[PDB]
Amino acid sequence: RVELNAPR
Amino acid sequence: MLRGLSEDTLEQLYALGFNQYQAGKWDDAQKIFQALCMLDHYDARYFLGLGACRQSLGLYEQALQSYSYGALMDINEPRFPFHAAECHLQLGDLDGAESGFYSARALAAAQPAHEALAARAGAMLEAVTARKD
Amino acid sequence: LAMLRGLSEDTLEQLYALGFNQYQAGKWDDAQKIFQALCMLDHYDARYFLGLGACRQSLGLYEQALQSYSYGALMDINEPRFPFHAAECHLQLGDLDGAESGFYSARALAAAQPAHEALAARAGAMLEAVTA
Repeated sequence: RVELNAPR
Repeated sequence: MLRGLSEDTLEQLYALGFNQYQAGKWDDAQKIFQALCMLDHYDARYFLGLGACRQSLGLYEQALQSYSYGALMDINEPRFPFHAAECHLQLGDLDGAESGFYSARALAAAQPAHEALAARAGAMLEAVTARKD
Repeated sequence: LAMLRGLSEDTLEQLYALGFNQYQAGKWDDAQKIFQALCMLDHYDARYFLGLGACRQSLGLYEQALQSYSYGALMDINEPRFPFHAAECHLQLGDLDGAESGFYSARALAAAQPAHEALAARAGAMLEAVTA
């Protein structure tokens, strides 16, 4: 649904 | 009791929350993001995360509060008014959704990374204007 | 605490693994905070109190570790690692009556457990150290 910033 | 964690531990905790989100574990992801929003009042990613979790659980008014603060933390990020506009729509608030999709299109138009979102924001805006008219 | 209440099994475990991971990385006060949360939020689990007691020892908080190991022993009476590490703290605290007891008890528990067969003589050797 929402596209979150990728971590690492 | 978690106050004062290093950035590197916060980063791993954000990862943990993101991963629970990707697996549709929205209640758990919400709690991790809510923790991080307490630990770091300025990192827009955490408010995007909290908002997205609440949206997926149908908590639109609480999703709007998180998105609204997030948008204060990164005035260029199109995701905030865009997903806020979705929540306004599910609440039956056409004027709020029109405003959000309008802002989202403007923010997304200014950034090449956000070309797909700009087109979606324009499509949604057109849809909403059609319903008001 | 209040808010972080009610996480799933899988999330708790991943949180535990992050604590451990930060402990293995030398970030002991971050690990400590993670372990204390786990001790408070989840139902009793051996590894939490051992993890927390392990952090506290690395930080020279020998009294606070001893609290963690003593709660552990209380809730898990067949686990030899609690009195063993508690004895270790008793030593740093200069309490050789305390140390002697924990090593003695650590030794006795491990001898009754095939998986802990090696551990029984770290305890045994440490026991002979104390009685002198």
